[PDB]
Amino acid sequence: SWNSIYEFTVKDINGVDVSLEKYRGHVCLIVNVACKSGATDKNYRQLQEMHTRLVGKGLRILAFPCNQFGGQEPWAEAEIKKFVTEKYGVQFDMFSKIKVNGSDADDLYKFLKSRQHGTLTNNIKWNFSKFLVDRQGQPVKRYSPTTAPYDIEGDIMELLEKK
Repeated sequence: SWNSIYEFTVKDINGVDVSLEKYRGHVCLIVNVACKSGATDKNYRQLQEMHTRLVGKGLRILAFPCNQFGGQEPWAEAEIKKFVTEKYGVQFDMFSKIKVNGSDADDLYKFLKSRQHGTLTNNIKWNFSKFLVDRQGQPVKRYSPTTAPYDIEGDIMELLEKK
């Protein structure tokens, strides 16, 4: 019964309910994030740089805080928002904290994982895994946590050239 990301609603980091219909016709990069990890700086800085350069062409980065990996996203939303804006100047879209694995995972992630399977198992492996979603809301690629955002630029460019 699930067919595209536009059918799902999630709370943004300010506690407001957002239908992902907002993103219709744009290329989305969906990332589970954490503030207290050794990988935090590199992921956030590359994502913010790519956002600045590519938002005009249609890139929409969605960042979902998740505390399931080493307890590395413990803070409340206000504190997460303050941290990422002060440290990285994040201008892309931040969401409220969710689970990405288990039976209480957000429906969005249950959908993403169904459409783009993992290796050995479908669980998100660590902080900062990435899913790429095309201009029709279809998940088309999944990347490991250690895939740098810049390594996804070519795939993003390919989809940004599609109608």
